Amino acid sequence: LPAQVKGLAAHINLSLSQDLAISESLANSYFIEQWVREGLPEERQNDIAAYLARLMEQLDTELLFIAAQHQGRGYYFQLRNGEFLQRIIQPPGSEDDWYYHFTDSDNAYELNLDSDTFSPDDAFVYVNYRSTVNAANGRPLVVAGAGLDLSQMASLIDD
Amino acid sequence: ELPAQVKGLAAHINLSLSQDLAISESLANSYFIEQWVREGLPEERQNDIAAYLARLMEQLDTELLFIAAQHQGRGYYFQLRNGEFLQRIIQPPGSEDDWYYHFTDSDNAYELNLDSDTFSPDDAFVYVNYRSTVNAANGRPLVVAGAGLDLSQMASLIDD
Ligand SMILES: Nc1nc2[nH]cnc2c(=O)[nH]1
Ligand SMILES: Nc1nc2[nH]cnc2c(=O)[nH]1
Repeated sequence: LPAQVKGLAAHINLSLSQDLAISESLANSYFIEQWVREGLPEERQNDIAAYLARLMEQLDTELLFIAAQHQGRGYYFQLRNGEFLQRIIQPPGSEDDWYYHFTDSDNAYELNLDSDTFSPDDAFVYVNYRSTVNAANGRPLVVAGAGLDLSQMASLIDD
Repeated sequence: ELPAQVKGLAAHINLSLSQDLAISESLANSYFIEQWVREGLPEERQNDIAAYLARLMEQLDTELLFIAAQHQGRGYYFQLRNGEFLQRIIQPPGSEDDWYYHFTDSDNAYELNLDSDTFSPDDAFVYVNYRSTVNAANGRPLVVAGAGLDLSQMASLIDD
């Protein structure tokens, strides 16, 4: 664990004051939790996307994501470039191993450099923040946050 | 005024507003709050609004959160404080609600206003007054929202 790679990782952590605060409020959102408690009804996805789009106006991130527990399964949603994308989280051993590794930890949040699951040729530093509320299976009810490219992270280093 | 004596003081308040400012901005511009205002502030959904604010207050460690919403030309003031959801109508200019007209008449996205409280006048706070980007028909922001900070919370946020 060389000193220069601790400093880079530590320096990035200290830089993201606003993205971390919003990721925590999104993961713990009462509005999002209501939607999850209702069974993730498709009819309200436009409201969820508009809620996330409002947050992205405040932030300077490439994407916002929600990973919600429903009936024992994980449902992954993402707002990116105005499009609301969704898919089901896959079993362990597949491209969604980020979700099981984070939720198995005791960390309230983590910064994860990973390839994207909708566009694998893209990569981001994801702010994975867990909700305080857990589902019946022990997984967090909601894992949510932002995806940051290098340009946005470089602007946070300056500030 | 007198800078050098307040310069040590001034740095201390900025550490007070790193998280409280970000959440105040997201609350004022909240799509969830906006929908409620667009629906006419129906009383049936106040429990949802109060539960929504309770999540935010757990994150920030602040004494109070407030919402000042425009509806049919009048301002409606709501506050969550110590688990209680308080509400009243904003009064005309020249009264104790001059903070609202002075702020909304300005061009500032937000302001810090040291003022006595309108529900409990014996209390005072530094209020983070943040305006929504969307405006009502009268030109005032659809929503002004934010947190009220005591000295104790600011003194702790000072050390950090
Ligand atoms: N690939 C990937 N997608 C995510 N979406 C949210 N967090 C992550 C993550 O850590 N990795
Ligand atoms: N008295 C008072 N109450 C507020 N509630 C929200 N902002 C303010 C303010 O500036 N003054």
